[PDB]
Amino acid sequence: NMSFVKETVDKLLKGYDIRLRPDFGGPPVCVGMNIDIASIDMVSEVNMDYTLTMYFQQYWRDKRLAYSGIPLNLTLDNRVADQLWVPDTYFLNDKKSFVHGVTVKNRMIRLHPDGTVLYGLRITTTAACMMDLRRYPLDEQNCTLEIESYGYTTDDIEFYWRGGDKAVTGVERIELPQFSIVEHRLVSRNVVFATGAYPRLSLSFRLKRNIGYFILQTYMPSILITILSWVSFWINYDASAARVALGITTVLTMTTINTHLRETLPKIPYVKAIDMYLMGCFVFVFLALLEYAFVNYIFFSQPARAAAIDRWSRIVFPFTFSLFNLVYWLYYV
Amino acid sequence: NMSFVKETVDKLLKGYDIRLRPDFGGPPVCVGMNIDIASIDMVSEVNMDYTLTMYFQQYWRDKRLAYSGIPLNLTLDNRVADQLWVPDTYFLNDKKSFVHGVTVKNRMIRLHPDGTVLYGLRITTTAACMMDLRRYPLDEQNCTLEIESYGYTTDDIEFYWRGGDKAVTGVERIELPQFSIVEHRLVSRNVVFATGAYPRLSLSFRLKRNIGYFILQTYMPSILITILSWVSFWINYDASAARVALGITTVLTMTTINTHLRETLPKIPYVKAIDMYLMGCFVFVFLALLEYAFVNYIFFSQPARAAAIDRWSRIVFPFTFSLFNLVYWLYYV
Amino acid sequence: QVQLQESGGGLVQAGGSLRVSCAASGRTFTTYIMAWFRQAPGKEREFLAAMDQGRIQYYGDSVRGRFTISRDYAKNSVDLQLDGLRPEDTAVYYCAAGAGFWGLRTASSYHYWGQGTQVTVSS
Amino acid sequence: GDVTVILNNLLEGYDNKLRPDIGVKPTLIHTDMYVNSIGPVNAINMEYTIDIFFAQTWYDRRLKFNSTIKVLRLNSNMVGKIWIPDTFFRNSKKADAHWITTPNRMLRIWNDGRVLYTLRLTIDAECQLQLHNFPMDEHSCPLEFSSYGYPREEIVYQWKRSSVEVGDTRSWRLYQFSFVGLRNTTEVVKTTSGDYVVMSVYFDLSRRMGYFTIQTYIPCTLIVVLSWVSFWINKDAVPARTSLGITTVLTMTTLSTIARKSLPKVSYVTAMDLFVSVCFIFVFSALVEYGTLHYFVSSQPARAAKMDSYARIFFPTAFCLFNLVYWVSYLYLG
Amino acid sequence: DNTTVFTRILDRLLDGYDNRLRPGLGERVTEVKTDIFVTSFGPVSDHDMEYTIDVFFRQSWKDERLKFKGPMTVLRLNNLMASKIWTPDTFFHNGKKSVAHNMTMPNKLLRITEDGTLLYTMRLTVRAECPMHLEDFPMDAHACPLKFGSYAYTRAEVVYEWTREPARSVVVAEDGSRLNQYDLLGQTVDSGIVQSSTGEYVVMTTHFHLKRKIGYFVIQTYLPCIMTVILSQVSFWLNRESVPARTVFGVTTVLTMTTLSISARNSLPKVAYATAMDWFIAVCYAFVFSALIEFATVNYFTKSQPARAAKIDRLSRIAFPLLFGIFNLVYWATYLNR
Amino acid sequence: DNTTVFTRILDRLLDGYDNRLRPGLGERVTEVKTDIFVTSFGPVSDHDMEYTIDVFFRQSWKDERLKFKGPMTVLRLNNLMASKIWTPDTFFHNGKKSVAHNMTMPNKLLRITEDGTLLYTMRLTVRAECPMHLEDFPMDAHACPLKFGSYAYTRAEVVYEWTREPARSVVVAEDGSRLNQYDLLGQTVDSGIVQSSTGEYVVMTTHFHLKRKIGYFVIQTYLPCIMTVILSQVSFWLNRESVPARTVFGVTTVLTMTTLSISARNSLPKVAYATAMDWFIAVCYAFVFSALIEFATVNYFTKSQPARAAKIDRLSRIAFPLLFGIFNLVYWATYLNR
Ligand SMILES: *[C@@H]1O[C@H](CO)[C@@H](O[C@@H]2O[C@H](CO)[C@@H](O[C@@H]3O[C@H](CO[C@H]4O[C@H](CO[C@H]5O[C@H](CO)[C@@H](O)[C@H](O)[C@@H]5O[C@H]5O[C@H](CO)[C@@H](O)[C@H](O)[C@@H]5O)[C@@H](O)[C@H](O[C@H]5O[C@H](CO)[C@@H](O)[C@H](O)[C@@H]5O)[C@@H]4O)[C@@H](O)[C@H](O[C@H]4O[C@H](CO)[C@@H](O)[C@H](O)[C@@H]4O[C@@H]4O[C@H](CO)[C@@H](O)[C@H](O)[C@@H]4O[C@@H]4O[C@H](CO)[C@@H](O)[C@H](O)[C@@H]4O)[C@@H]3O)[C@H](O)[C@H]2NC(C)=O)[C@H](O)[C@H]1NC(C)=O
Ligand SMILES: *[C@@H]1O[C@H](CO)[C@@H](O[C@@H]2O[C@H](CO)[C@@H](O[C@@H]3O[C@H](CO[C@H]4O[C@H](CO)[C@@H](O)[C@H](O[C@H]5O[C@H](CO)[C@@H](O)[C@H](O)[C@@H]5O)[C@@H]4O)[C@@H](O)[C@H](O[C@H]4O[C@H](CO)[C@@H](O)[C@H](O)[C@@H]4O)[C@@H]3O)[C@H](O)[C@H]2NC(C)=O)[C@H](O)[C@H]1NC(C)=O
Ligand SMILES: *[C@@H]1O[C@H](CO)[C@@H](O[C@@H]2O[C@H](CO)[C@@H](O)[C@H](O)[C@H]2NC(C)=O)[C@H](O)[C@H]1NC(C)=O
Ligand SMILES: *[C@@H]1O[C@H](CO)[C@@H](O[C@@H]2O[C@H](CO)[C@@H](O)[C@H](O)[C@H]2NC(C)=O)[C@H](O)[C@H]1NC(C)=O
Repeated sequence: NMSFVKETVDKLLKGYDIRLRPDFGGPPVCVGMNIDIASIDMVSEVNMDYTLTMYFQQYWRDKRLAYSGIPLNLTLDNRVADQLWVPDTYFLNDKKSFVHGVTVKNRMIRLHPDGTVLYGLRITTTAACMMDLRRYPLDEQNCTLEIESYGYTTDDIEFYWRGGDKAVTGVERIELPQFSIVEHRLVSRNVVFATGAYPRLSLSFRLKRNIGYFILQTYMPSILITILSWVSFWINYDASAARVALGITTVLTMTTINTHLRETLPKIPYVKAIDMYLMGCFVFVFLALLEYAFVNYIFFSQPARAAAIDRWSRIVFPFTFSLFNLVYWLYYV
Repeated sequence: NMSFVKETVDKLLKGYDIRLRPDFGGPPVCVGMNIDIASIDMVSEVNMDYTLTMYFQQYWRDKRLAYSGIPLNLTLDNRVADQLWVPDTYFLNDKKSFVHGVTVKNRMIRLHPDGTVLYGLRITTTAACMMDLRRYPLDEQNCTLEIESYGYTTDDIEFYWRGGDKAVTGVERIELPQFSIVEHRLVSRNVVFATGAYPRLSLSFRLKRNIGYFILQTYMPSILITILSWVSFWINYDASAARVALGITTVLTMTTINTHLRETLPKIPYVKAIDMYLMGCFVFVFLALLEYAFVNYIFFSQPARAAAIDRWSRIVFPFTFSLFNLVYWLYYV
Repeated sequence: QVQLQESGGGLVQAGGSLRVSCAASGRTFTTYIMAWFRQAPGKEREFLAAMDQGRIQYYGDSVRGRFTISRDYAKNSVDLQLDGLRPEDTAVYYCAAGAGFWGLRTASSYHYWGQGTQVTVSS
Repeated sequence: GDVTVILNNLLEGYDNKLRPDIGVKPTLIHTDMYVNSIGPVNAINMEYTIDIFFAQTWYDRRLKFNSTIKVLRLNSNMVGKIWIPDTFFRNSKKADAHWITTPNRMLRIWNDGRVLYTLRLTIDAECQLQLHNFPMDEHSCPLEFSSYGYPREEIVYQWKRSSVEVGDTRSWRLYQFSFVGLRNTTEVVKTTSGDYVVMSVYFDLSRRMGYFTIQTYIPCTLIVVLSWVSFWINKDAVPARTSLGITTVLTMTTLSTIARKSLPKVSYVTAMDLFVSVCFIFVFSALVEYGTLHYFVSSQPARAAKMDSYARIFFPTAFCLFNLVYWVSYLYLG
Repeated sequence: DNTTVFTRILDRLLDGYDNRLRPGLGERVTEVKTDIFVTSFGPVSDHDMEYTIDVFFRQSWKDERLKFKGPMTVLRLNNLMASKIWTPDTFFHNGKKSVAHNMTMPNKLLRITEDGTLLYTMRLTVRAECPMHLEDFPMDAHACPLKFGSYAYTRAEVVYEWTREPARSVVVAEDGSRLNQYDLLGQTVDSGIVQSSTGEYVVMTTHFHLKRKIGYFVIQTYLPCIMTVILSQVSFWLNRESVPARTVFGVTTVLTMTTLSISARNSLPKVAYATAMDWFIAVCYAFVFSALIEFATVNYFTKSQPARAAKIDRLSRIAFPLLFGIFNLVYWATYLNR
Repeated sequence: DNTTVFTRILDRLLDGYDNRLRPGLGERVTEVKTDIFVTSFGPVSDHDMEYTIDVFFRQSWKDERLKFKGPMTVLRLNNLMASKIWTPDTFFHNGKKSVAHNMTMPNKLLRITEDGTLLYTMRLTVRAECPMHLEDFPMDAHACPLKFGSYAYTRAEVVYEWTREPARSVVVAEDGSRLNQYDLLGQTVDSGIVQSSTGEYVVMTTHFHLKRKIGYFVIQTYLPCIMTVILSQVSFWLNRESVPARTVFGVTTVLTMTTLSISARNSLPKVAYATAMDWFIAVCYAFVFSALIEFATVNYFTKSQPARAAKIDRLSRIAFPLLFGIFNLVYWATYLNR
């Protein structure tokens, strides 16, 4: 029974030409695609890309591979893939990708009596997507993956999603440390290049960034330094060393925060929301030290007006800082 | 002349079975090994590995390759290595290695009239060794390299060092920027795994870390800050702001030193000698500030007792600190 | 708060399908292992089935081929299809979620537990 | 046409496992090198990058032919079919050939049997750097190559008339160093498997100081002057002079950290570490000077009055003298 | 002639042999027995939620097509020959990027017995995914899995089993542990079934149970924060008239707490929730903040109600150490007992 | 029916075919038509003096040895036959390590027409050197080249030409810009000859013009420095008895300028010459330094010649804003125009 299978397979591969597509010169060959996403990780702002691991399946019919007499689907050793014709599928926005090869190359070939071929691969790819970070970190992103045929046109090959909107599975099981997947979408269209038309499939995800990390790591230190800058208003004006030391140490701490965030955050040369918030806090502590500049400048000629300025500053600064926070969060959430 | 050599080589390689070891089914084949070390670099504490470049040579006898009539040692093109049996040698603790290939694959095959084969390879490998840093930066490390046969037992292959203690050369020409090689050693033993006994050769080095960098870069600032914390004992006790500012600023400076060292040295999460020294200095300046807190607490009712405590602190603190330094620089040096 | 509410159960006539569900609330268990346990009257607490994040299915050696586990990750739930029920299957079925530390087949490794659901088989 | 017949007859009866004149005389190889660019020098890892065109010429009696065609110009498709010397670079840490869009190899054969083989290489070569005089250090970085398997009795290398050529030396990626010149030599090295001919090329490099001057020397000088600013501030401004002193100490430490980030972790003192440490000593002594002045105001007010006047002269004088000795020693005496 | 006899048997075994078909195709299920030897359990990365492991992978199956008769009963095979016969296509489900070592030669071994049994061993380094719950950081424990199975053959064609009892089928070397921040407690071995869009497959699973070492965070973060809080409460024992002294004291202990908090937070990975250290640091920060508010209140009430200010300082000298000790008791009893 | 005829053609074309010889060997000069489609102009690295580009590389040439007759006037083949024919050995002269993509198949296409004209297309990621003169940083403009030609064939054997008019032979996608900090102004297309020791070669050149974006340096460096200079001259309007206010103004502006200078110079590429930002920061630093020297002078002459000290303060109140405004006008007029 095994010798008959060996004979049938060697019959199929005898005279088989790898350089010719199925139905060469006639109607285009239709290829169906399935993607089973296993994990998404390393969404890099600096590199402007993301890493995706998936199972990529392709289904197509080749009449030259039809066999009879065996009521079974033949899963063959993946090295037989080098003896057959497979589509020249590629990813348009892929920067670096590879096929896993432990313990062997993660590839699958399966045959059916009618001639249908199933071709599976386990692929890890780094795909590039542009990120608009003007609203960072309160931003939404839309990252895609483009699937196209390198050499054939719509007169030779056609792409469709096998199963409709159910062709891609596994998104609901993905957990991202900093993002949360909101939606995914499947688009089929053709791209008219200079060499002719090209079938293309597109898979897109929309990501919404999480805020808890930035709240506990970025915004709270600046808020606390701003609140600490109000301690000066409750200190006696003759304590020059204490108020000067408080003012200049809060200035140095805010400067150190802004400079080191600029050193660690990705170099994005346009105004983001975090730079506006940090600059606003720096302005608030600048005005808090400038208020004492006025008081020190006028506490001898008009000590009562300087005391009234300190008393009103004890109310205006927390109130104006809460008004700034209210406007910032309304304008960004 | 040349045609005779070509005839002899084609006769040698005709009917040669590469799947069979020399003396297959009989006495084990003896393999002698030499290593010539070119350089050692990038001894990484973070990754716990080191990089080695070497000329690895193996020496065995295969009677299937004996030839007569040519009084020469035939050095062949290295691609003939793909047509000959070579040992399945591997390095147990290797993480990543490769053979150089410019301008061609750095490989050598040399034949001798009696059938002896010399097989050379230029290899750069990254080997992992466990490091005990509890005496850091006064530590001494022992990093090895394991050599074993992957699929042969002592019934089929044996290892020995060709040349006795001269088998490894080039150790004295290794210049590590942060270590000096005190000694190296050669061992030969059989590892008893589940599948059987496996021959093994081991080469180990002992590295001693240099201390001059850490004396200037780490210990001196801590020592000088600790001495500066003693300045307050010679200041009038009615200057509370000066002695409080000095004490708390020395505490802040010691914290700054500790966090800077936290950022600069590799993350090795267990208690080392540097942590014990920094903790001892933090304790000394903590007790000096607690002493001033006690003096300021008692200086009104008992001025004489407070001045006597300060006078005795001017003796006890330098003496206790010198005893602490003596214990430290004796338990490790 | 986090609550594991269980549905289904009841009584069956020594056979037929019986799909017991389990809905979670207050925390998303996508990255956790969700399992099912069984407690016969006064007897030991027994592991039945479990499914991790990768959809790997584990079963006890007594219920293999009879009980089928599944998870609805979108709705953050888990179901157990009981087929070929027997009188010995009358017990209280529990729903659990955990990280499986020191063993996913041990009951002492699950942080959250359900309130139970009686399944009675009549012959 | 007939070129295919020539190639087929040349490759007929050819054994590429044997070098030309294997049992008669050593094979003489003439080597040439054109340097496209010398990439950045990595002092931390003590290595440098170089991109070259490497050419080799030798005689093979087995490749003679007669025709009206003088030379057969071929691509890399025949490189694997004839004998090629197994030249390698002895001090190379990582080297590779270029394969875009095709293997960058050219092969030319003349009717007398002469073979020219050329390929493009990018090499990361080892260069041990002595950084005692950093950033006023000079180095001669080598590039050595030989044969891996053939001893001196089988393969001999030799430089041609124009050995190493360089084009636009100004179109390179050397920021820290300036290229001086090159030399090429020949030596015989004895190993455990025989004696081999080794060919070496040395590139002389002198470091530029403008970067370390702008980043380190000038800021440190200005910080020292700023610590001298405290001597002209009224002694009653205790908070102002204390904040100035401690902030200059913090700035000195901040600049001190970035001094060694461009160097490997050598355990000897460099000229930069000495300069930064002396600046640190100057600001340390200026702050101890203020601590002494503050303490003496109550005890010996006249002495504290004279202390700042003396410091206004001694500190700039001692720092100018130190800079004079430092730069004289490191620029005119070594 | 013994070598020629052996060569003939080698050149005869593979006559009519197709390596594109598994043994027993269309007749029975190919049983694969598997065991793992761990030579080094490499570093665990909490940032990337992944770990490295170096293993010897041993597989065993039966192929009737490879029976032979000869003087020996066991054959060791060169790695060139091991690629001519059918071998299982085992892969790791949660692997990220694995390496099969071939220095200086492929680290594969294939032994054939006379009855037709094949033993296939290889050396691999596997980087796998270990998702972690960090709510209890740095007092957390994790179970890092390792799952493997057949990529192409369904459970109707190929099944996997452990060579011995599952506990004794995965063996770790004595010096295997190469972990600087974790303590390997043990492993549990299991086996399940998965279903995909292509069929149902058998999965073999192993879980390694890790517990994080806390001494580094105790000596690096917790102790400096506790000492800073104690220092801030020392200010209560300074005399009231030293207003600049106590103000510099309080504001510098506040700056010390801020510096320690930022240093500690630098080590932590970017997680959404709050760890146990986030709560410890927030409480210490609130304690030093309240100590400076307390001194601001005393200074506000000084020179007008000295009796109340003295009573506040006397009660604060008791309440602050008491409240901090109670907080430490609750903190180190809620998390150390999990 | 048709496939048999197509395969017999494919098995007939390469009868007595030598891919080691170029078309028209010894009869004419092979002409290659070249065009590029830039899918994405990748990042530009100032530190490494290089850039990345992802392109479709299209080459057309005529080979009379591959004429065929059949109903299909055009035949498109994947990759096995295209490696059995002669293709130009094009390489990039200034190109560094480049990548030819291999997922999921070799990204190569070969088309043949009835007359024997061949079209060869490939997808590449070219990483090339772009020497830069950063004297005008961050107000600089650069022209990064991309030069390619034949490695082994001199201009007497192979010559390159653009498929269309040179402007229209290089095409950039509208979405193919990946420049965080640069604007792609345009490109220039050229052809020429290079001379070596092995002969003369044809080289095709393309230059991409880039302009750096300055708003980042304006908001991060220039504005804080201008504000710090303004504060330093604000100090001149406070009464001379207010020693703490003017001293804190002076020393805080000095500390701010020092911090800004350190931050600013830790982001530039390591160039050993001075740029425009180095000069701007140096002048702002010298202005706040002279402002603190001016206060040191006022405090020195106070209590002895208050009239001279007041006259010095008044003249600094006039000279400093005017001099700083003139310095800014000269700086910006000099650099923005060039
Ligand atoms: C441990 O395991 C690892 C693997 O895990 C193993 O490493 C691999 O080792 C094998 C050898 O065992 C290597 O394979 C060889 O690679 C040679 C070139 O290497 C360069 O290119 C590699 C990529 O190859 C692609 O590109 C080249 C052209 O540049 C092309 O020839 C290949 O087919 C291939 O092209 C495919 O993919 C591209 C896309 O990438 C497609 O566009 C294309 O359509 C096609 O699908 C690359 O990986 C290499 O980089 C590695 O290595 C370098 C050091 O070398 C290192 O610096 C890097 O970091 C990296 O590690 C490198 O850039 C190739 O020339 C060899 O092919 C020879 O030989 C074979 C075997 O005999 C033969 O079948 C071939 O036909 C060919 O014969 C020659 O080739 C000559 C080339 O000039 C040619 O002139 C001759 O004419 C002849 O070619 C033919 O000859 C016939 C007969 O005469 C004639 O009819 C024809 O017309 C034609 O002329 C061989 O493939 C593999 O590259 C290594 N991979 C890696 C990652 O290292 C390691 O060795 C193992 N160690 C041990 C100890 O066991
Ligand atoms: C991230 O960002 C990307 C990019 O913006 C988003 O991708 C876009 O998604 C939308 C929504 O799915 C896409 O629009 C759809 O496009 C398809 C394809 O149309 C093409 O192919 C058709 C054949 O299959 C063909 O008929 C079309 O030709 C028509 O349209 C062109 C438009 O120029 C016109 O010139 C022709 O004359 C024709 O009129 C075309 O070639 C299309 O089928 C969809 O139609 C739906 O919507 C229309 C109304 O708009 C409705 O009438 C239909 O019945 C149907 O319901 C729809 O237009 C868009 O193409 C995607 N963009 C790209 C570049 O691919 C992605 O969604 C974002 N992510 C997330 C998560 O949102
Ligand atoms: C071939 O190699 C052998 C082995 O290296 C050479 O024999 C050695 O020659 C050296 C030099 O004369 C002696 O010191 C050794 O004692 C010899 N070895 C033995 C085992 O006798 C031999 O000379 C080489 N032949 C040629 C022609 O180079
Ligand atoms: C590189 O080597 C070549 C070959 O030895 C040198 O060329 C000869 O050098 C000697 C002096 O060593 C002269 O006497 C010859 O006239 C040179 N021959 C020539 C130039 O054809 C060459 O000088 C070396 N390059 C150096 C040293 O920079």
